[PDB]
Amino acid sequence: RSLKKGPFIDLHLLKKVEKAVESGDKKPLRTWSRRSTIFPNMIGLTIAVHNGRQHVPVFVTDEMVGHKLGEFAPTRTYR
Amino acid sequence: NQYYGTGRRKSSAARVFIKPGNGKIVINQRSLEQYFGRETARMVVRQPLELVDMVEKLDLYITVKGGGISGQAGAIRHGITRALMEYDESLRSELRKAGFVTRDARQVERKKVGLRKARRRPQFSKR
Amino acid sequence: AKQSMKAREVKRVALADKYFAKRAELKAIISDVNAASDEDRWNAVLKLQTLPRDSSPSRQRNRCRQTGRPHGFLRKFGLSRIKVREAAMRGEIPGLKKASW
Amino acid sequence: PRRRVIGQRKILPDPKFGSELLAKFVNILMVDGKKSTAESIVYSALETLAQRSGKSELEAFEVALENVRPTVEVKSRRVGGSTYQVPVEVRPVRRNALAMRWIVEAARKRGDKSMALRLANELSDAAENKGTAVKKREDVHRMAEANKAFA
Amino acid sequence: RIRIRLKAFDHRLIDQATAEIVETAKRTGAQVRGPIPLPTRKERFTVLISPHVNKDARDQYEIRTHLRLVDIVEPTEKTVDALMRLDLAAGVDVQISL
Amino acid sequence: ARIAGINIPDHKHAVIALTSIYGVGKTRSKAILAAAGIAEDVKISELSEGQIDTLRDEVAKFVVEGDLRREISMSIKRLMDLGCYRGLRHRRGLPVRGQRTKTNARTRKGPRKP
RNA sequence: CCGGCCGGGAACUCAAAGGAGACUGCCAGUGAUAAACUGGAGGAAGGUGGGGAUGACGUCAAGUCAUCAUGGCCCUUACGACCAGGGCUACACACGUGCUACAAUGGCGCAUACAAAGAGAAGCGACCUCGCGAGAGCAAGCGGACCUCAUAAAGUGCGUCGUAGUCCGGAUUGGAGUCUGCAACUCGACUCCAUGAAGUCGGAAUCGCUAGUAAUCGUGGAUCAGAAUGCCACGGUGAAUAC
RNA sequence: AAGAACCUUACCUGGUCUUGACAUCCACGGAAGUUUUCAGAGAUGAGAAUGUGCCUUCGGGAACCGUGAGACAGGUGCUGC
Repeated sequence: RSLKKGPFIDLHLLKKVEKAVESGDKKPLRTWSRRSTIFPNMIGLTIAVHNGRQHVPVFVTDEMVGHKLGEFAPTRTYR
Repeated sequence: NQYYGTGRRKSSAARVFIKPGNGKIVINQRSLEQYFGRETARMVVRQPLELVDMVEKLDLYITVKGGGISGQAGAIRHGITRALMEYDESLRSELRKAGFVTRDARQVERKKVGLRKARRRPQFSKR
Repeated sequence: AKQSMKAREVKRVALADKYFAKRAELKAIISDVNAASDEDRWNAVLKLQTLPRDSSPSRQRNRCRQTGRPHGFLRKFGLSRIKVREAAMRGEIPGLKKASW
Repeated sequence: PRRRVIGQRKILPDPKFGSELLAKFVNILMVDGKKSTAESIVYSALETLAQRSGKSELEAFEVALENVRPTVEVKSRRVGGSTYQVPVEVRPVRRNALAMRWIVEAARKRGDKSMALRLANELSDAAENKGTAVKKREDVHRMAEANKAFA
Repeated sequence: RIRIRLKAFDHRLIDQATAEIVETAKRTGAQVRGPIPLPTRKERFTVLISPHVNKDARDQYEIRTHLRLVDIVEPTEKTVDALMRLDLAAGVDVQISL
Repeated sequence: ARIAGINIPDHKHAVIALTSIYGVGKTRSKAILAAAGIAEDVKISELSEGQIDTLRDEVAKFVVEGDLRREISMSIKRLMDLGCYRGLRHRRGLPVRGQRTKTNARTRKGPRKP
C-alpha cells in the first residue's frame, strides 16, 4: 500500500537475522522494530516482537511475509 | 455619436457604449440571445427600453466582467440607464419613477467570526 | 516552558541542518528510476539508517521563539498567537493593526 | 415585530407578461434558491393548463385560485385563562399567498411524472374544486363554522 | 528603462517617499512616469484572543503592503547614480532594476 | 439471457443489466461491451442471442460470482488463520481500516440494540 | 496567424491616494408655536444609508500559575534528564456539533457561460511523454496586477432513467497501485477494479434566520513533510412572513 | 488543539544518565571541527585516521570540548480559594 520501492528493515534487525540464519536455530530474538516487513528468508525464526511492555514470540510463516511484524503484536488489551 | 455608461451590480463592472443604428446588442463578442438570453432573467436588460423604445433607434456594444449572470445583467441595466444621458433627465424623470436608477448596492455581508454564513449561529443547545 | 524540550528542539535543528540538506542525495538522487534499480538502491536505503532517528525535517515541531509553544504557531512571525497578539497590541509588529472591513 | 411597523417588500415583476401574483407564486416554488428551474416549471404548468382548458396563462390561474382561497382561519388568542381558537377574517395579501402555498403543498405530494405535471394537474383540479388544496380549504372551513361560538 | 518599484506599510509615508524620490530624479532626470498605484497586498490573520476555551472569541489583524512604480524611461547620468546612496526616508523597500 | 449464473434483466440497458452480476460493475461492464462491440444504450430486450454469446465468451475472462466469492472467503480465512490485527478485528466484528469505534462504527459492529 | 498579439492613449473597467456628497438639507401635516414622527421634491443612498472594530461601574468568590511572569508546599542520586516501542485513534453504551442522503424543481454521459478574495522560493510549479486513474520523468515562468495554484459549481440544451430501495445513497469489506515522510501494522490521504448497507423525510422535545438575510452551490487561506466533512474568508442564484 | 505516524508528548512498559539535557563560577588536560569501524532497541561504551588561527600579559590567551567538589539548574508537580 506504500513504499513501492523495496521493503523496509532496520540495520540491527537485518544483521541479527542474517547472523542467526547462518548460525542455525537460536533462542527467540528480541526485536523492537514493528515497522519492519518480513523477508522470505526469516521463515522459522521465533523472534519476539515488543508490544509495549513485553515481547511476544511469533513463529514466522510463509504467509506472514508481505505483512509487518506489528501485525501480530496486539497492543491494546480489551477485557 | 457614441455615449457611455459604466454600470455595476454585485461584484460586476460593465462598459456600455450606446450608438444610434440597429436594434442589436453585441456583448463581449456575443449576442444577447446567446450570452444569457436562453436562461431566465432574459429581459433584465430590455426592461428599461419599453418606456423608451429600442427596436429601431440604437444598438449597444457592451462589455461586463465580475459577478454572475444576474449580477452582470443588472450591471448592464444600470449602465444603459446611466448611458441614457444624451436623452438626459427629460427621460430620467420617467425612468426613475419605476426604478432603473437605484444603485442597489446591498453587497453580500462578510462572514462573521463564530458564525457560519454571517447570520447562522452554530446550533445553540441548552444541555 | 520545558527548557528540556527547548534544548531538545534546538539540538534537533542543529543536527538536522548539519546532516540533511547536504547529504539528501542518498535518498533524493539514488532512489531514482534508472540503472540504480539493483543492489545500489538497496544499499542506499540501508545506509539511510546511518543517520540517527533525529536529523529529519519532519521532527521539527516549529515551536515559538519566546515561550516554546507547539500549538497556535504562525510561520509568518515565528510566534504563537498569544505572544503575537501581545506584541501587535503593544506596537511591536509593523503594519499590524486591528482589521475591519 | 414589536416596534418596527415596516411593511412588505416590493418584489420584482414577472419576466414573462407583466404579473405580480404569479411572480409571487414562482417565488414560492423555489428550493435551494434555484429560480430559473422554478420559472421553467411554472411556465410549463401554465401552458399545459391553458392548452388543456382553453383559457390563457393569466386567466386560468385566477379561476383555480379562488376555489382554494380561504375565508377565515382559526388562531389561538387566549384571553385571561382558557386557551381557545378564534376564527377570523384573514387579510387578502395573506389570503392569496396562503392559497398559493396550499396549492404548492398539495403539488409537492401526488407525484404523477414531474413537478410541472403535478402543478398543472393541481391547478386543473382546483379549477373544478375537487383537488387537495380545496380539500385543505374545506378542512379549514370545518375547523371554522364549528368553533364560531368564540368571537 | 529604469524600473523602480517601492513598497511600504504606511501610505502617508510611502506617498511622500515617492514624491521625493521622483522630484529628486525629474528636476534633473525628467521624463518620468509617476507614482503608479500598484494595488495593495493585504495579509490577514485571525488569532484567538484567549489562551484557552471560548474559541468563538477571535481577533482579526491585517498588514497592508502598498506598492508603487515610478518607471523612469531613459537611463540618464542625472538618474542612474542620483538614485543611489540616497536611501533616507526609511521604512520603504525600494528595488531598482535596469 | 443465461449469461454467467444470474443476469436475468428485463427492461434495463446493457450496462445497468450487467451491473446485476456480482463481479462486474460499471467500468468493467463498459469494457465488456467495448470489447464485444455492443453499445451501452441497447437493452437485453433488443440485444440478439448472437451477441449474448459474445457477452458470454467475454465476461468469462474476469473473475465471476463463484470464483470471486471463493477468493474473498479464502482471503478472509487466511487473515483469520494468520491472526494478524486484521484477522482479530474480523473475528471480533469491528472495522479494520482504523475507523472510530467510540461513537461510530455501528454497521460493522451490529445494530444498536443495547 | 483576429491571441489588445503588435503600434498607438490616458477617454473607459480595474487600480492605490486626496477631496465632494447624506449631514433632519427644504417643504406639507400632526404634535404643548420644543424635541420628534409621518409623507414628499432633488439625490445612488433619509433619517444612526449597509456591514465591521470599538464591550460602561460590576456579577458569576466563573476559565487559564499547561502560553507566559510570580508568593508559598514538595522532589532536587529525584516527582530532574536521554532513548526503542505503545497510547492520546482504545468500545456492551449515552450526548453535542457537521457532512452525506433519503431522490424526478433529480441521478448519469456529452457540449457550453458567468466570479471574488488570497498563497508561493530547501515552495507554487508552464509545456511535453506515460497510465482509465491517483501520480511519475524531463523541465520554462514566479520571492509576483505578467508565472503557477486554477478547469469554478449550481445554471443552459440534448439523450436515459418511471417512483423502483430503483443508475439516489455510499458505509463496511479482500488484492493491487499513486503521493508525503527515515519507516503508513497499530495509525494518513488519494484513483481504479467487486461488493453494496442502513436510509422512503424522521417521536417527545429543540435551534437558526426578517434580508441579499435564510436556503442552496462552488473557490481560496492559516495550521502542515503529509494529514479536515472543522475554522477563517470570498463569490454565484436567491426567497416567504412580520396581523 | 491553526491540524496525535515517529516528532509534537506533558502518559505507560522497558534500557539508561546524574550538579545533570538546558545556565554561571574554579582547577586541570586537550585547537575546534571532519571521516570511519565494532555491540546494541537506541540512548550509550570502546576505538582508528585527521586538523593546531585569529594576539603574544607570551607560568599562554579569545572560542570549543573531557572530568572533581561546592553554590545551583530543572519540574506540563499542587495551589486560578
